[PDB]
Amino acid sequence: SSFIRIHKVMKVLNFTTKAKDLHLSDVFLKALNHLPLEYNSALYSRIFDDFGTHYFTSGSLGGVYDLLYQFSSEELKNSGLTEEEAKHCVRIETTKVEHRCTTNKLSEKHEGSFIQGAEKSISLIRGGRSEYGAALAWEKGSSGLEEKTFSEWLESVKENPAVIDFELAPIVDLVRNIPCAVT
Amino acid sequence: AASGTQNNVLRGEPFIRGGGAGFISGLSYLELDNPAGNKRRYSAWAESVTNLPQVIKQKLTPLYELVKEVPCASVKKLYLKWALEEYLDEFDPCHCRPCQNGGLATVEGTHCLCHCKPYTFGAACEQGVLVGNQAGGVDGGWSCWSSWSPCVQGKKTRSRECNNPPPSGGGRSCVGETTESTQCEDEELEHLR
Amino acid sequence: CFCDHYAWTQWTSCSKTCNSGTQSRHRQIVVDKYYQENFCEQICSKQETRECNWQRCPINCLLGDFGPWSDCDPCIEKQSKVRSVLRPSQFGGQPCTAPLVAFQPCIPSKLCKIEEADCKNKFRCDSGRCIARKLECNGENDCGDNSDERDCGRTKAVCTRKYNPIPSVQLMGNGFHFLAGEPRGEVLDNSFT
Amino acid sequence: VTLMPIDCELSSWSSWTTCDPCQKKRYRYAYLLQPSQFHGEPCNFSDKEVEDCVTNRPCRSQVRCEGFVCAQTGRCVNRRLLCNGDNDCGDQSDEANCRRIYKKCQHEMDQYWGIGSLASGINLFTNSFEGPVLDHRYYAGGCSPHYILNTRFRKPYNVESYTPQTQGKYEFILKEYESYSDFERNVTEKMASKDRGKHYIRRTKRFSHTKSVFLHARSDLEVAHYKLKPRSLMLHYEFLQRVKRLPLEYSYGEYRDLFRDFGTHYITEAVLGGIYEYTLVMNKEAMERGDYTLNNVHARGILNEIKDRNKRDTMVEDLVVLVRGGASEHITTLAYQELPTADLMQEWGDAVQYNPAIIKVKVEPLYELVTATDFAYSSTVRQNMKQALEEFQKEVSSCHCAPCQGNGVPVLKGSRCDCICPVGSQGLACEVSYRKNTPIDGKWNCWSNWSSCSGRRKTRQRQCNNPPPQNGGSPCSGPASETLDCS
Amino acid sequence: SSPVNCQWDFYAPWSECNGCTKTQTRRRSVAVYGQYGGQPCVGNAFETQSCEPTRGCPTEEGCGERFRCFSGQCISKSLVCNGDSDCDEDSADEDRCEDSERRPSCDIDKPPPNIELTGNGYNELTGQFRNRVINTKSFGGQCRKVFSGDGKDFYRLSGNVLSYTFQVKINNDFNYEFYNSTWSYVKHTSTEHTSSSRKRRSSSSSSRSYTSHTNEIHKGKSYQLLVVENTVEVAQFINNNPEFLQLAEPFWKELSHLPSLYDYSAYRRLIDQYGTHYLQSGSLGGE
Ligand SMILES: *[C@@H]1O[C@H](CO)[C@@H](O)[C@H](O)[C@@H]1O
Ligand SMILES: *[C@H]1O[C@H](CO)[C@@H](O)[C@H](O)[C@@H]1O
Ligand SMILES: *[C@H]1O[C@H](CO)[C@@H](O)[C@H](O)[C@@H]1O
Ligand SMILES: *[C@@H]1O[C@@H](C)[C@@H](O)[C@@H](O)[C@@H]1O
Ligand SMILES: [Ca+2]
Repeated sequence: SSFIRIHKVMKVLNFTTKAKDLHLSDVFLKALNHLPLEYNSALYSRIFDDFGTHYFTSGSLGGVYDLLYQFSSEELKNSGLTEEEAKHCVRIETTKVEHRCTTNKLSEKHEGSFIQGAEKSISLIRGGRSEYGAALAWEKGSSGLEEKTFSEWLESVKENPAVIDFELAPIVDLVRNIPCAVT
Repeated sequence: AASGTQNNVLRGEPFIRGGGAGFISGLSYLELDNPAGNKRRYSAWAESVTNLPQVIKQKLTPLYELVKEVPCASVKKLYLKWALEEYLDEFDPCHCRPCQNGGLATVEGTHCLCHCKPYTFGAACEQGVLVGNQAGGVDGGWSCWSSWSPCVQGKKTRSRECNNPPPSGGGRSCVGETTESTQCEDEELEHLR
Repeated sequence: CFCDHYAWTQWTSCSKTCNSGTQSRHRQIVVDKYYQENFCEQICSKQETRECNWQRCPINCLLGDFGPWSDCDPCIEKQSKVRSVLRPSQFGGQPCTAPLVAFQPCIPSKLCKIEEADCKNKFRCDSGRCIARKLECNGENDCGDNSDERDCGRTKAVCTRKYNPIPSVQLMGNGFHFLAGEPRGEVLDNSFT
Repeated sequence: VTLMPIDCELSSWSSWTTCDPCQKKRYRYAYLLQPSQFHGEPCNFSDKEVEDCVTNRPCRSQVRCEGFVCAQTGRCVNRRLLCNGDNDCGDQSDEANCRRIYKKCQHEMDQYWGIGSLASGINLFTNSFEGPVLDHRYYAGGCSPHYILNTRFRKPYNVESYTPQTQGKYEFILKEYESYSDFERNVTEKMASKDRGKHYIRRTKRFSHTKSVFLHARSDLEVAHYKLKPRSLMLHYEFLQRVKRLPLEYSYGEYRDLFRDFGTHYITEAVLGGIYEYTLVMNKEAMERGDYTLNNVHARGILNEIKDRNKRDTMVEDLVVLVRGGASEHITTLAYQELPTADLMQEWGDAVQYNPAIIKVKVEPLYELVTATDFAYSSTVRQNMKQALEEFQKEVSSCHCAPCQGNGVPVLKGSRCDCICPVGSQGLACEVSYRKNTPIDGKWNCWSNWSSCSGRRKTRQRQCNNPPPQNGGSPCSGPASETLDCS
Repeated sequence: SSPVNCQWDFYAPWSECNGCTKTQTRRRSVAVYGQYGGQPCVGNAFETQSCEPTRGCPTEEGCGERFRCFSGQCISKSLVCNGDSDCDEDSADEDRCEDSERRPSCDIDKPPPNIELTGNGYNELTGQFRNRVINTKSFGGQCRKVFSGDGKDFYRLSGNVLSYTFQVKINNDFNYEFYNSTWSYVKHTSTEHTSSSRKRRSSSSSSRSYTSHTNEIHKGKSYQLLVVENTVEVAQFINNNPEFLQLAEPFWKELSHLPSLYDYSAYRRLIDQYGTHYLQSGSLGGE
């Protein structure tokens, strides 16, 4: 049995958002203008279902690779040979004479084999571009990293990252310069 | 006297969604020497899916929530809501006496079809053999909801019997609450009129 | 030993319907000159055992009954009704299925106190966004509406070459939903120059 | 050949209708009592007759047009569609005398690949396409761009969506069986005494070997999904005009000849792509007998010796391949007897995108197009067309054909029936084959007419081809008797 | 199990009378659903007849200060001659405008590669996608560009959509399991005799062989493979809430023609075309 797990986290990019005077998304600014001036729990809750609760003040834009590979193999082997023999002779006389003999014999042979195997792999990729990410995710993983496939995927990640880690401020700090903003 | 036999059965069912039609027909074509599929063809498919994707995971909002900007919109919204509940009650698989061998069922309008799991077949899924990991037994199927109780103390109630089939031979029980209760319809009648 | 000389018995039904049971199968061993001589006692396995029903027991959703209809919003002409999750669903239990918030039309009972932008020296885009006056006739669409460029003379000097934006830059401007652990909607405009 | 060629018989004529208020005509027709088959006479002698009349009744046939009436086609285009730089009348009449042209389409645009095929009606009872019923060359305002890959397309007005849903099943089975048996039984016997003697031998074999292969490969490729608008469809000129020729009074003939030209239903939603199917069946046998003997006797003496040896072998193999959608070289190279290389499969699926077949359909019956915005007396045309559709389904269903031999499928092509043969038989009845038996599938006779009321009954007998003959296959899959309420 | 032939129930009481069509409809439930290959219910789950309505047919309401598109939908007068087809279906907002009054609304005219599939309906019970419910391409007079990077191309988003993103995720799962078994057996048996005698002269002798032998060979092989592989290429589309969504023209037209009373035969024909739900969010990719 053999097992191999790989996890790699790569950070091709790393950004910080301003502290003040940010320019807001059109669809967000529309929903903030639409909200009632008096409190309603349902209508204001719907902002969190649509836009979430916090925004990234800094983070790492990255690619992630995860692989598990797991192999089991079993063999059984059998061989056997056998022989058995018995022989029985007699003479009687008194003119009259008789002489006799008899035999019984056996052999057996056996062979047997049983081979059994299981292989599993599980892999996740985040970030990159689907042709190279496919090429890397498709690796059964029996030897761990194939550095050619991995380095083509990492060159994809530089062109199309995914989020890996982050720092947060609440969405409510952004709601600035709309009508009735403070309210 | 001497005798021998062989049987060999080889099956495979590649299924693909998304990607370009040529890449799909190339990748789904089964190499018996490499039945998982080839690195090159599969990577080409993964390129093409960037340009011909399909929705593969989704979160759902009920269709009545879109009734807007028409005459009678407020009333049409509630009647589409009740028609969804009536459609769900017409097509909910509880109307089907369930299939053997782990098969789900669907309502084909007036009719029940079994979706037999791999290499098991026939109308009840009685024929053939299963493949892969199994828990064994017969898992518990619901019978349909009993008809809704008439707004006693301002709320309806209904009950479901878990007896179609009853969980048997060690199979897992029916999933969901055995009973439900809800507010009445006076809000539609009074407020919208 | 050819341990396959004794049967592929059916696995006995899983001990638990959920939260990691186990199931086992035992060989139909008859001890004989074959079993004795071929080392069967030493190196066969007499019964196999494995995990089954590893999935945690399914937890169904329970919703509360709805609250009162809320104080009606004079600028929206609707009133809102809410209910609370008693326990969320998880581990494959039935989803809450019905809506968790509801709306009804209303005859309001107050005026609207909302105010116009009137935004000093700044430039009011057609969408009402008061962008910086430096961006009027700048030659890039800074209102999103193009309204900063509706009619202009010789526009100010845009950055000379075409340049692409940073890879995935709009992910830096999506909002994140901390309780669900995921991005939800574009909150910052990371196409703005 | 066991055949008798059977001639077509149409009925005696209907009585005439009384003269139509708006067509100024009268009509009579015949029912096909027996289709022509097995090279009987070609028949089709005019199934309908029509005459003129003097008219003593009023007519209101002019459904007005707030639009513009197109000069040649009579179509009512909405007045905003004039001078858009496009042919909305069908025969260009909307773009005459325009002081300027106001193009909406800023760019060049394709029609979606094959979108015009779906504009024609289907004879659902034979799955045959028929004449054009909808105008997918009409766009109204149009000119909102859609992209499949990098190509830009202009959506027809009648089409609600054409979109590249893109899916592929492949299914493979290779089932193989081998079975062999060998038997041998030798004997030897001797005697001598000092005179007399004997010697004798027998030696023998019986043997058999048998093999079977069943192989089946299917690719169901989908490349687009299509749905038609549910309402306000712009109909095709040739259909719009034959519907305006229909009598107000019910003559079956003039409604039947609409269905024989434009089909019975229209495609409201469809799944587009290609089928590749390949299926091989092989059976192989080898058989032997050997028998050898000597007898020798002495006292004067005699000898006899015999040898008998026999070998037999057979193989029988059938292959069927079926391809739908694509381009002619990919079609033929897949049509070829040897399973594809993946390169051809790739090129076939790539070509299926540009010429799809229809995999699955949602129909509506064609009278649902006959809306009062296009036709006067529309409700009486609808009710006639509904009744004709029931009577016609009872004519064009292939249950009328005499039974094929050799498990042939009879198809009623026109007033004439063709037995489409399976692989391994030939001749017009599928009679000419080397085979000792082949499974007959059961064939239904036509379903007997509605009897009485308070719940009517219809009956079927599986008699047209009885299921069991020559080691028969499956008895027919449908309801052997059926019932429906007056009210 | 036996085939079960389908059976209808008795007809239900009628629904209130439809003003616009001057009719009443009544329902008929399936009493026994057909099962195990038994015959389906022939005829219809409904019937409809003429009636004199108390309740009248409702009217449209007008677009007022908004621009009326030919469908009956209303759009803002800022979108007339925007240079985009801002009315769904057949634009009318673009009609007979001057070449100096038309302007480029945006640099580019190309949406993300299957954004139309994100505005489809969904049927929860059949699991199938259903026809167009949301207009996914209402550009709202805005040039909302995204650079992608999974394909190296700019695309234009609708003004409605909350977010659309091209971060990839690829998840692969492989399971392969095989066994091969072989047995071989041989047996041989032999039995023999001889005897000789003399008595006085007279004498006799005899001998024998008997033998039996047997072989068996047996094999079983099994292999199973499962692969489940998923790709996401637009790892999120997040559609807006119903207030800011723009409906598809033929969906809004069918909604307009809903009878304003509980005739389930009308609402079932919407649900059969457009499904039970709409997609609030999801991932585009492949499987
Ligand atoms: C229709 O049919 C009869 C048949 O005798 C004709 O003679 C006559 O013209 C009638 O109108
Ligand atoms: C109870 O629940 C569903 C909807 O929640 C119904 O559609 C089903 O038929 C059952 O009665
Ligand atoms: C029942 O349907 C109509 C009713 O007259 C006819 O085609 C015929 O009676 C059929 O059996
Ligand atoms: C199996 O299923 C649940 C629902 C209960 O019946 C327990 O027996 C166990 O978790
Ligand atoms: Ca024109």
